[PDB]
Amino acid sequence: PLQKTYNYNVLMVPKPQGPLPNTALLSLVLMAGTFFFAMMLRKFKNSSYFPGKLRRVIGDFGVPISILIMVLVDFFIQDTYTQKLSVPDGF
Amino acid sequence: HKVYVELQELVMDEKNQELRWMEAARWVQLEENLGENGAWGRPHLSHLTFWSLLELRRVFTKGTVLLDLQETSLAGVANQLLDRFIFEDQIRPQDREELLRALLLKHSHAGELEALGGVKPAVLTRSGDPSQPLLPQHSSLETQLFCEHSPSGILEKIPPDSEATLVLVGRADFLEQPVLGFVRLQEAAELEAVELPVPIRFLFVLLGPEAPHIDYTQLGRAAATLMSERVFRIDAYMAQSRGELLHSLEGFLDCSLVLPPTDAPSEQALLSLVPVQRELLRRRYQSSPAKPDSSDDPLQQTGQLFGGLVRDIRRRYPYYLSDITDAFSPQVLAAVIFIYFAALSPAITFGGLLGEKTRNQMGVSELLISTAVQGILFALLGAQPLLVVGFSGPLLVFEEAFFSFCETNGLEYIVGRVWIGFWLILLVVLVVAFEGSFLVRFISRYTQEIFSFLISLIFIYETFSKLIKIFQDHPLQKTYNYNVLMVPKPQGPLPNTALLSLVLMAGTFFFAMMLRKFKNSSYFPGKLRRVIGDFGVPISILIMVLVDFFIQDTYTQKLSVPDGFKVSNSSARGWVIHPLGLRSEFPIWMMFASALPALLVFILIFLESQITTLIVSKPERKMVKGSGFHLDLLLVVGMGGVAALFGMPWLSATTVRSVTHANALTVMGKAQIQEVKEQRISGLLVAVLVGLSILMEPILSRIPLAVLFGIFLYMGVTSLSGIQLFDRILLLFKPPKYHPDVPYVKRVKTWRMHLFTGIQIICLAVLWVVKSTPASLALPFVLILTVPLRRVLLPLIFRNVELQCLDADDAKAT
Amino acid sequence: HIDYTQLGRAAATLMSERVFRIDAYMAQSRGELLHSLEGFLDCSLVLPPTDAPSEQALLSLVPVQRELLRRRYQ
Repeated sequence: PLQKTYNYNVLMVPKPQGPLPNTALLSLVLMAGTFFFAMMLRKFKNSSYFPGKLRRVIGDFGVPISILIMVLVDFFIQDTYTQKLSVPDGF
Repeated sequence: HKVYVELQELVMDEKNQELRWMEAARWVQLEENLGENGAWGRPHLSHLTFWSLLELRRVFTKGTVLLDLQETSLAGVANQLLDRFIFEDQIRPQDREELLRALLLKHSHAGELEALGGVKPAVLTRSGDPSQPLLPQHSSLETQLFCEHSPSGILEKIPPDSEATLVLVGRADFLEQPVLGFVRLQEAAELEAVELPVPIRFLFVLLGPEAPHIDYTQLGRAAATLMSERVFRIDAYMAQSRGELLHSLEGFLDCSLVLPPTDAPSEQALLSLVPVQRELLRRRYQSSPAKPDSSDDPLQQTGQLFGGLVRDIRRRYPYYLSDITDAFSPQVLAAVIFIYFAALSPAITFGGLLGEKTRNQMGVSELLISTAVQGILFALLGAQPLLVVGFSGPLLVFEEAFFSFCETNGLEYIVGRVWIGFWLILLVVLVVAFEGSFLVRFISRYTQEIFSFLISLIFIYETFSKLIKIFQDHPLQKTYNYNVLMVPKPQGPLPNTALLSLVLMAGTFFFAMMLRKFKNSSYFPGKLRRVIGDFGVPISILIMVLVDFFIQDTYTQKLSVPDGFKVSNSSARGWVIHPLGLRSEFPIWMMFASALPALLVFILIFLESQITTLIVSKPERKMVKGSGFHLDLLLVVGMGGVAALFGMPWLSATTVRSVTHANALTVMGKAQIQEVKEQRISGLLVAVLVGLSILMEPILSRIPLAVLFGIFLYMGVTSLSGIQLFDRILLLFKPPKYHPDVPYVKRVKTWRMHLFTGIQIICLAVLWVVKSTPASLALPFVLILTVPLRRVLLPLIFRNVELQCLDADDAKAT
Repeated sequence: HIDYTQLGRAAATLMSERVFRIDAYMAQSRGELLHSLEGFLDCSLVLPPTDAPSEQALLSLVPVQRELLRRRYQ
């Protein structure tokens, strides 16, 4: 939640215990940014702005480009915590 | 001179199955028709169709004509006209027993119909019972467009001395061919089918069975518009036989003008059909003894002293009552609510910056008072009441430079501004005396587009810079300190401020974009849809203010205004400044040399205001009432000087605020710019609100600062529409296959337009670099140096037709 | 009641239309042409001699013509 003060000797090894400062809003920011980029590339696919070959090539790769952009954006931010993907160790 | 024409058909009522006569339209110089509601549509010009006139000619070639018959009642008319149709063998004698009762039926108006319930078309049969038509029917064109108080205006338009005509149209299955009767009475007669007290002279009867390419309503419309013309009516008043009517009918058809259906209709190519209709009018009135009824520059050098001021006053001030009255729409209220915040926020920002920059010699309250007074006076006495006065950036830069100079040389500051204001007053009086504003003529579209594009770009850049500053003040860290006192200003970073601000900005922009597009959709009833779409910005602001109000523990920067109408620094300043000296007396040489900065301030203010008035009042934005240049310049500069007398700052016309105001007060058609509401109430109310803003602490203290960033971005994006350099820059990327159909695409090759755009972009870049250079005050000069570039250098590279097609002075005509 | 130049102009305005020339390409007898001419003339508007201001009179026609041109293409 959005509070006035948090505890900062929280161990987040198994899972984040207690609230955290910037997770809730950064997550929303990332979702809205990814959605906006996907929609904008989807609309650019149908536009008439670039040469047809490169235009269609760029428009067909909209979702992976937006995913890569947002992954890099999250990679540049260091101190804020955001939930990540995790898979089992072995078969 | 002016006559009344009535048309009634024989139809059936929804109440009970029957037949009776109901009127369908009326003609006094115009057509008025009614729908199913019983309400009469707004009068309009009558438009003919091919089959109506053609079949009218065909039936008129074989029509019985009875001239000056002496009757006053309807039954004797019926008897004599049916004897006439028997006489010339137009109908069989075994039909008369039907047709008599066809005629002797009731004739009711619209007021009876609501109790009746409404009517629908029906056909006479041989029996005497209504019946449905066999051939299919289509919805009428005039009722769909026009129908989907009045009688007082009908009796007002009609002169008291007039006579009327009536036409009775109907379908009857027991006939062979359509028949026509045309009777002119001996004397005027009152008839019980017409409730109006006017008498009747002429009478038509148009009957027939059903046939293809014949619509009896359209035929009646043709007959009525035939009767309404002045010359044919005069001929019928003097007609003595049938061939006279035939020749007059041929003269009527000869001076008719028919236009066919096309592929893509337009208005601009259609305006070239004015003179040929006039010549047909003249050739039509060539045959008539009667005669038909219907047969300046804002900037200009005049040979008189002060000519421009008087010209603009005489041109504008006659519209004052309309300017007062046109403010009663709610769109004006929405525009007021928008521009209030749009003008209040930069006022506060510049006030705080100037107070912290000049050691609080001038602050927020003085700027607020100046904005209020200089808005009120300009809205009350102005020639163009759509301008928005306020503080700018270059004025702040000049204040910075002058304060640095006065700190270095060792003189006072608020005292020298008084002499600067005096010199400004003298200079503007001298300039207005010699009408030296005609030089605005030389500023072409080039500089206007460059200036507007640069201004909007700087606006967006500064907005994003503000956001990045907010992000810089409260970074994203792993731990914060929480025994922090936030009473004077937030010390240290905060957890959720930086991201909540961004969320609010994006939310305001996104909601604004959701409502602006819904305004143009087709999703709700038109009235409520337009009402909701016109209030988009205040609705989004209210929603987000409530959303922020629900969140309790997170901190967000809010709006804050001074406590009362007090001076910024009460230690060294007063409400009035003594010109001779505040603390130490002022030197003489500075008194005489203060003219040098006054010239630069005058150049800045003049350039900005005149370019703003040029951009705002272009012919393309459907601006009806005239706009004045000399009066606005005189008012602005003189009032700026008088405000500089009191130590308060001078103001100038703003580009983005004025363009946003003008765009907000525009009613658009389903797109085409239908019209633009020009009035003086909006600016006056905005100024009064900015003045009283200091008394609205509890409401304003709850509006977060991050919401207005979304509105600023929305404003910056919307103000970017009309720029043509922006369109030509967008065309730099599209392949030449998708280029639009404007003249500058077809007339010139592509790689020449690209060269033009590149030159203009280089000019933009040079202006930007000079703006970043510490020699920023030399920005206006460089700008006017783009004017010679257009006059000399470009004709050395391009050709004349390319230059006329690209740099076009009018948008519609190129 | 015959002027050959205006009759030729009317023929040219016939030939410049889309749907009429499409029917002329699809024509195989005189009946189809007569039917297409009937359909073309069914969607015209005639202007009587009026003393109104000419620009306002000409600008009042626009939505009527738009509705007629929507009806013709059906």
